[PDB]
Amino acid sequence: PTINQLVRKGREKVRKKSKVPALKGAPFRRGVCTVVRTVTPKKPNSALRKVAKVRLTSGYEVTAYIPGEGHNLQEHSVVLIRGGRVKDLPGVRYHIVRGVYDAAGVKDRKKSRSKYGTKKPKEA
Amino acid sequence: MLTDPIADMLTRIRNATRVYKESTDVPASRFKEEILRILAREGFIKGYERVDVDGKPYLRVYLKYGPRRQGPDPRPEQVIHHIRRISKPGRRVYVGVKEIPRVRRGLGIAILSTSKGVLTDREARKLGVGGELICEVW
RNA sequence: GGCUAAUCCCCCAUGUGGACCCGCCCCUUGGGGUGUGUCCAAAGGGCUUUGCCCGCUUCCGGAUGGGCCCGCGUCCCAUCAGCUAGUUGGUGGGGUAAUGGCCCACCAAGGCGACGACGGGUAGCCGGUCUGAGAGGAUGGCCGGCCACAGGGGCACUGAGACACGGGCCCCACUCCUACGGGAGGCAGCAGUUAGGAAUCUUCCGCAAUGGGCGCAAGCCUGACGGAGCGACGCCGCUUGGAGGAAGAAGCCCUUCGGGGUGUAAACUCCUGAACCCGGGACGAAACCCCCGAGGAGGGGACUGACGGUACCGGGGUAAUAGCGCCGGCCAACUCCGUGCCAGCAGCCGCGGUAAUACGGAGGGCGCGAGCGUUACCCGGAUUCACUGGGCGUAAAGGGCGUGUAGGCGGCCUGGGGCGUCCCAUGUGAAAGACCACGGCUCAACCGUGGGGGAGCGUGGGAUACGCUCAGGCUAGACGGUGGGAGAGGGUGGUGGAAUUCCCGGAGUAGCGGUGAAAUGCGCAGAUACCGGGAGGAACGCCGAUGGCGAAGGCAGCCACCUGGUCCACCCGUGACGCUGAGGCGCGAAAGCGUGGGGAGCAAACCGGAUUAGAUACCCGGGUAGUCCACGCCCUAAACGAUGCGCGCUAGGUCUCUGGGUCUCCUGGGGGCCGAAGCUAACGCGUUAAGCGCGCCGCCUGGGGAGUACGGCCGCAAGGC
RNA sequence: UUCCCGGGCCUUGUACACACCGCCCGUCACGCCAUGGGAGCGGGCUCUACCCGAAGUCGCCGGGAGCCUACGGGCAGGCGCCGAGGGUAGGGCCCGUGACUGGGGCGAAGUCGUAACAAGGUAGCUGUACCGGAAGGUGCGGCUGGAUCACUUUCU
Ligand SMILES: [K+]
Ligand SMILES: [K+]
Ligand SMILES: [K+]
Ligand SMILES: [K+]
Ligand SMILES: [K+]
Ligand SMILES: [K+]
Ligand SMILES: [K+]
Ligand SMILES: [K+]
Ligand SMILES: [K+]
Ligand SMILES: [K+]
Ligand SMILES: [K+]
Ligand SMILES: [K+]
Ligand SMILES: [K+]
Ligand SMILES: [K+]
Ligand SMILES: [K+]
Ligand SMILES: [Mg+2]
Ligand SMILES: [Mg+2]
Ligand SMILES: [Mg+2]
Ligand SMILES: [Mg+2]
Ligand SMILES: [Mg+2]
Ligand SMILES: [Mg+2]
Ligand SMILES: [Mg+2]
Ligand SMILES: [Mg+2]
Ligand SMILES: [Mg+2]
Ligand SMILES: [Mg+2]
Ligand SMILES: [Mg+2]
Ligand SMILES: [Mg+2]
Ligand SMILES: [Mg+2]
Ligand SMILES: [Mg+2]
Ligand SMILES: [Mg+2]
Ligand SMILES: [Mg+2]
Ligand SMILES: [Mg+2]
Ligand SMILES: [Mg+2]
Ligand SMILES: [Mg+2]
Ligand SMILES: [Mg+2]
Ligand SMILES: [Mg+2]
Ligand SMILES: [Mg+2]
Ligand SMILES: [Mg+2]
Ligand SMILES: [Mg+2]
Ligand SMILES: [Mg+2]
Ligand SMILES: [Mg+2]
Ligand SMILES: [Mg+2]
Ligand SMILES: [Mg+2]
Ligand SMILES: [Mg+2]
Ligand SMILES: [Mg+2]
Ligand SMILES: [Mg+2]
Ligand SMILES: [Mg+2]
Ligand SMILES: [Mg+2]
Ligand SMILES: [Mg+2]
Ligand SMILES: [Mg+2]
Ligand SMILES: [Mg+2]
Ligand SMILES: [Mg+2]
Ligand SMILES: [Mg+2]
Ligand SMILES: [Mg+2]
Ligand SMILES: [Mg+2]
Ligand SMILES: [Mg+2]
Ligand SMILES: [Mg+2]
Ligand SMILES: [Mg+2]
Ligand SMILES: [Mg+2]
Ligand SMILES: [Mg+2]
Ligand SMILES: [Mg+2]
Ligand SMILES: [Mg+2]
Ligand SMILES: [Mg+2]
Ligand SMILES: [Mg+2]
Ligand SMILES: [Mg+2]
Ligand SMILES: [Mg+2]
Ligand SMILES: [Mg+2]
Ligand SMILES: [Mg+2]
Ligand SMILES: [Mg+2]
Ligand SMILES: [Mg+2]
Ligand SMILES: [Mg+2]
Ligand SMILES: [Mg+2]
Ligand SMILES: [Mg+2]
Ligand SMILES: [Mg+2]
Ligand SMILES: [Mg+2]
Ligand SMILES: [Mg+2]
Ligand SMILES: [Mg+2]
Ligand SMILES: [Mg+2]
Ligand SMILES: [Mg+2]
Ligand SMILES: [Mg+2]
Ligand SMILES: [Mg+2]
Ligand SMILES: [Mg+2]
Ligand SMILES: [Mg+2]
Ligand SMILES: [Mg+2]
Ligand SMILES: [Mg+2]
Ligand SMILES: [Mg+2]
Ligand SMILES: [Mg+2]
Ligand SMILES: [Mg+2]
Ligand SMILES: [Mg+2]
Ligand SMILES: [Mg+2]
Ligand SMILES: [Mg+2]
Ligand SMILES: [Mg+2]
Ligand SMILES: [Mg+2]
Ligand SMILES: [Mg+2]
Ligand SMILES: [Mg+2]
Ligand SMILES: [Mg+2]
Ligand SMILES: [Mg+2]
Ligand SMILES: [Mg+2]
Ligand SMILES: [Mg+2]
Ligand SMILES: [Mg+2]
Ligand SMILES: [Mg+2]
Ligand SMILES: [Mg+2]
Ligand SMILES: [Mg+2]
Ligand SMILES: [Mg+2]
Ligand SMILES: [Mg+2]
Ligand SMILES: [Mg+2]
Ligand SMILES: [Mg+2]
Ligand SMILES: [Mg+2]
Ligand SMILES: [Mg+2]
Ligand SMILES: [Mg+2]
Repeated sequence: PTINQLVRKGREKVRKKSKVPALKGAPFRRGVCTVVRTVTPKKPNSALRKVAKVRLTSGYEVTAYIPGEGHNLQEHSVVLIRGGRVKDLPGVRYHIVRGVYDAAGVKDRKKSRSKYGTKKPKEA
Repeated sequence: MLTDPIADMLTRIRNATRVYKESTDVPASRFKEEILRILAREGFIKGYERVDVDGKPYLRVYLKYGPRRQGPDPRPEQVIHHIRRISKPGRRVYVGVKEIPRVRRGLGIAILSTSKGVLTDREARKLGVGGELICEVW
């Protein structure tokens, strides 16, 4: 474009939309579960994966994945959630942190405990 | 009409150099003549002269080239590789003494215009004067 | 209701002076000087008391701090376009330290606005911080500067100073007391509590230091501050040992069963000695004060330490926390077993359905370390909003075309000015921070000192090449004169031939029509075919094309009239009068709409016949709107050369339209083709550029959703932007 | 050597590359989300007109209805302008809910068909008009992004 055009209209600054509506620049969000379900994946894969309907203190209600080999989640269970999405499972914009509140960490995982929220096992 | 007589000249030079022409004709002016004086002093051209075509004044600029080369495409290396106008109509480029650029690590020159007249980059640097930056040539 | 003191209030005098009206002088907005008239001062107290100290009154000036005015800069939405009513300005008043429409009367109708007003959304701004090569982008916590607020709203007093966080008044909500009439309360001060929340501290020590208020002083107050505590929240510093140690213990893991791996790693040997135990114990602290001197200068003496028995010094002195992510590719580090599209991993490409280096475990390995990953957010890579630093022939993107307002841009020469631009000097650019050098805590972090800088603007001076402006001039751009030329350029009116269809007439017979093949249909009221005559509409065969005209749409028999655009020649005239062009305006194929007319052929819909599994279609027979004309609307498109306009430069060859010429050929303009250089991702473009450059307009930033939803504008409607 | 099957060479078109037993369109039906219109009913803001209007400055009265007085006046008190706020009516905007209802996306793949890519079987695209279970069909006109020298006939 001509210089004068840039003098008049000028360049446009691109915006960015949040993929995590926990609002408040939220690192995490606390919420109470609604249901506990099993969702069928899209075309690329086949499996039974554990998700949950969660109402949030922010006022939002969204689905959240449940990592780990096994878990315990009831209807009214209290759960802290974090950002990040799940690609093979459309509609899930959030992850559930384990080891927090009513969500217990996975049992007997000795490789990576940190992300799955397990304490260091007893010594030899 | 001609929007930028300077740019017209320089572009004609670029063209003529691309086709390895002998000389080229440019409309006569004091500015242009001075710029060509700077061009001749640093040896980017064989030289110039005042000529008359039809009933109108012109300037014959004799180009400059290198020796014949080897392999395919016998065309000799351009003495002037790249030349481009900087200041333009609608955007004027003005630089102070400390704003004066340095072309190709000194391997090339910059043509400016000050109140002391048309100068090179090193000339304007030594005289310590800023002005309009007309174009870059290397 | 009553007594009473004073630096409380008042009255009179004193007029160094100042204040006000009027006059004069100078200066120039209300600055200063001066004259008469008028008006104005006041506080005492303590002494080491008859001399000093503190304080008071008036005026001038300085210093400090601040008010008001102005130039410039200051986010997002144009689906917010008109906004303003004391609003804009003036006269006269009120108010204030002072201008102001701050406030009030009267008069006028002005003021703001695509250079983004008003409206909506959002946000304390800055010194700086983070990132980045740079430009820039984002951010405004801590420290510092300014602003605003003090439960929500509003108002004044006091006073130098407030529209006043721990002052006052009222209204509103809430809490508390109430004898129910009424009052009390305002932690966005320190700490602490509650609630919210992913989440942020001790209801601590101290007036020693610094600073602040009062006081002659002693001194008092000070959650300002100086300190400590809690929190790996961040940065920095340090320890968990150092050395000697077998081809190499065990255990474990691979294994070609030979061996290899963990690995000098450990045991062990020796040495050092974080932690802890004692001893000594700091800088920060010398002033205010007292003495001499003079209550000055100078000299001398004395008191005072929250941190804190802490920093540190000296002596003794134990081998004494390691964890976390990852190991398919990006990306550095591999094997065994388990699992079998299950369980699950994931940032992207993806892994897993029997032997997975991707899941789970194990061995081993890599990265980092008192930390390591995850999520969220910012810059980056990203030249992906491109000033540096991009694009629009086919990937996203040329506006349908023209006219032309604002705006942007400016041919050659001479001169003035010196707004832009450039230079010197000066003022500002606070401190901290950032950069450099030295130094203080054993170093670093941190701190100190000093040095170095800096864009931007103000002021004074200087330069005049370019830009600008004024003065004058030139003629290559452009316009015009004269003389020629072509063309389906456009409007009005008239007119001609061929053919289709219908009517009339003659002649004439058994079918014509139509398909892949048939049938519907027409025909004994006599068709098809032939001839003659008439009617009427619509389109113009050969010429005619690879052609021409127009700005685009588009334009085709011929005559006349009205009229636009354009090419060439003669160098004749004017003298830069130019290019572009947001908005506006006009034009704008076909379809469609309104009114009226006209209607041969054609033909959506539709009435039918075939074909087919079905045929709401392709084939066939009919047939309305429409097609046409008049006027008024509708603004769309593959409105395409998928290439905005104007100018300059850059090999040619070939075909053609048209104009001129010394007419084999040269030249000017237009339309095609092959192609130098060059450009292009390729195809391809290539003097008709998409090449080399310039000026200006429009437009693009992944696909789908969707040219949809909603809003606004235009239209009768359909719809369009 | 026209046609049926297999095959070869050259060329042309392609939206095919597990390669025409290919790809691919849409109505309807099933699964899952978000969204528009929207009567009606709540809530909020703003604007105009009228009306009520506390505190407080300012303004007037301040008198044989009050108090102090050096008689000059002052205070109290009263009235009034403005005014926070409140009410009425009207207008507009935002926000919540909302019966009914429009279309959309993704997915699991069912249904009627063959639309589009080879002349995709009537070349396609297109703006517009009308009609049709649907893709679509046809009329007017336009474009080359159209092949080629000149009955019909689905799907995987
Ligand atoms: K006097
Ligand atoms: K004092
Ligand atoms: K002294
Ligand atoms: K040890
Ligand atoms: K496998
Ligand atoms: K593995
Ligand atoms: K693994
Ligand atoms: K990013
Ligand atoms: K277009
Ligand atoms: K033509
Ligand atoms: K090439
Ligand atoms: K329309
Ligand atoms: K052969
Ligand atoms: K193609
Ligand atoms: K009285
Ligand atoms: Mg799978
Ligand atoms: Mg993420
Ligand atoms: Mg009394
Ligand atoms: Mg006197
Ligand atoms: Mg006097
Ligand atoms: Mg007196
Ligand atoms: Mg006002
Ligand atoms: Mg006045
Ligand atoms: Mg005044
Ligand atoms: Mg805010
Ligand atoms: Mg703020
Ligand atoms: Mg960058
Ligand atoms: Mg940097
Ligand atoms: Mg804070
Ligand atoms: Mg509060
Ligand atoms: Mg005071
Ligand atoms: Mg204040
Ligand atoms: Mg106060
Ligand atoms: Mg308080
Ligand atoms: Mg909580
Ligand atoms: Mg103190
Ligand atoms: Mg002090
Ligand atoms: Mg071993
Ligand atoms: Mg060792
Ligand atoms: Mg020792
Ligand atoms: Mg020892
Ligand atoms: Mg003495
Ligand atoms: Mg002394
Ligand atoms: Mg590797
Ligand atoms: Mg399993
Ligand atoms: Mg993992
Ligand atoms: Mg396996
Ligand atoms: Mg991985
Ligand atoms: Mg960038
Ligand atoms: Mg650019
Ligand atoms: Mg690009
Ligand atoms: Mg395109
Ligand atoms: Mg165009
Ligand atoms: Mg124009
Ligand atoms: Mg103009
Ligand atoms: Mg010029
Ligand atoms: Mg100009
Ligand atoms: Mg100047
Ligand atoms: Mg300076
Ligand atoms: Mg500084
Ligand atoms: Mg040092
Ligand atoms: Mg410094
Ligand atoms: Mg100056
Ligand atoms: Mg001069
Ligand atoms: Mg002139
Ligand atoms: Mg003529
Ligand atoms: Mg004509
Ligand atoms: Mg008829
Ligand atoms: Mg007869
Ligand atoms: Mg019959
Ligand atoms: Mg008969
Ligand atoms: Mg007949
Ligand atoms: Mg033309
Ligand atoms: Mg055309
Ligand atoms: Mg002449
Ligand atoms: Mg003349
Ligand atoms: Mg039209
Ligand atoms: Mg029409
Ligand atoms: Mg009509
Ligand atoms: Mg009609
Ligand atoms: Mg039938
Ligand atoms: Mg038909
Ligand atoms: Mg017919
Ligand atoms: Mg020619
Ligand atoms: Mg030509
Ligand atoms: Mg040619
Ligand atoms: Mg070519
Ligand atoms: Mg080439
Ligand atoms: Mg190629
Ligand atoms: Mg667009
Ligand atoms: Mg998108
Ligand atoms: Mg999008
Ligand atoms: Mg539309
Ligand atoms: Mg064959
Ligand atoms: Mg052969
Ligand atoms: Mg081939
Ligand atoms: Mg087939
Ligand atoms: Mg009233
Ligand atoms: Mg009142
Ligand atoms: Mg009163
Ligand atoms: Mg709703
Ligand atoms: Mg079709
Ligand atoms: Mg079709
Ligand atoms: Mg087909
Ligand atoms: Mg057909
Ligand atoms: Mg077809
Ligand atoms: Mg087609
Ligand atoms: Mg159509
Ligand atoms: Mg039909
Ligand atoms: Mg057609």
